[PDB]
Amino acid sequence: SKRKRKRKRKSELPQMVQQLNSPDQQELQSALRKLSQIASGGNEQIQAVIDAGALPALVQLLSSPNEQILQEALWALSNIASGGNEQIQAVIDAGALPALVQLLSSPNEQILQEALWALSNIASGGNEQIQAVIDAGALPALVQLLSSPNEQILQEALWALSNIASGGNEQIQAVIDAGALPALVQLLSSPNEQILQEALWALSNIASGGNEQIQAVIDAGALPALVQLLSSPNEQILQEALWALSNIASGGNEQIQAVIDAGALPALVQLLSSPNEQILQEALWALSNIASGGNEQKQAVKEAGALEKLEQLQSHENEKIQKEAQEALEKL
Ligand SMILES: [Ca+2]
Ligand SMILES: [Ca+2]
Ligand SMILES: [Ca+2]
Ligand SMILES: [Ca+2]
Ligand SMILES: [Mg+2]
Repeated sequence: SKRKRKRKRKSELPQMVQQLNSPDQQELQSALRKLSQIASGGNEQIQAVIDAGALPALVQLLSSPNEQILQEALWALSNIASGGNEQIQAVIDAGALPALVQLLSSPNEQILQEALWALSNIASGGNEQIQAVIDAGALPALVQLLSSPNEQILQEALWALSNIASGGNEQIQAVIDAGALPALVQLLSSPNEQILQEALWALSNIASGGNEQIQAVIDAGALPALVQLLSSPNEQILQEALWALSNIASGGNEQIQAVIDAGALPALVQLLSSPNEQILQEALWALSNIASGGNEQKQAVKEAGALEKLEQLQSHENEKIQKEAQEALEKL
């Protein structure tokens, strides 16, 4: 009866590849601009760039001392990695990952941003593609960028970590093992709404894993902060706070109890009186997961005043809320 949620975020062509070897800098940079423009479009267009064999040339252009070339080579591969799971694999096979991981140590803010956006597109594929990013050694660098004073780099590192944490339990464990949780818990107190929202996204995906992955979040100290975000006037921060707690509540009775002990129930029951259907639906989802525990957890929910409001919510105009309230009462 427990629900878990994850969220991910994303012509003479064979001669154009040879044009990258041209001594004329206007010629090699024009071809590189065209190649990147084709890959920005649909999946079929990206596949044509693969067939022309641009990937080994683009991967070699990742060591170019020319910043204008490197910038466009990164933007082209980023567009190539925005495609399908198989197209992303082609970028990995080309040897992009060791070069991109080394590009994370670049003191060039433009290049660093361009590389993070490429790694985030590779991490938005399948679990085979995410594990490739992990095995490349991207995680120690991404966790280090969580302490960066550059708000843009910090946001783009969070983008990559949320995508890595959107994979399997082995992938989420890797993010935990890399030491991401203390840094993410620190970002929950941040006055920057953009940074807080990205850290809420990453933690919610870590919380979507197994009981052990959920416990890591609890031991990290995320709950007091998370319960306080349930009092936020910001609808975006609130939806993400409810998203993280629902995934923590989808764990075991020991995890569900930690949620109760953190003072979530008075806040969750209050959110049931919201005229905002999205907030009410997520508050319901979070309660439905708590009600999926033992008698000790069910008693806490009953004593919080949930029964009264859940009974009243069976008459709601929204059929999705009518259903959610009937499910939660049955559990109780
Ligand atoms: Ca240079
Ligand atoms: Ca700054
Ligand atoms: Ca602010
Ligand atoms: Ca309404
Ligand atoms: Mg530059």
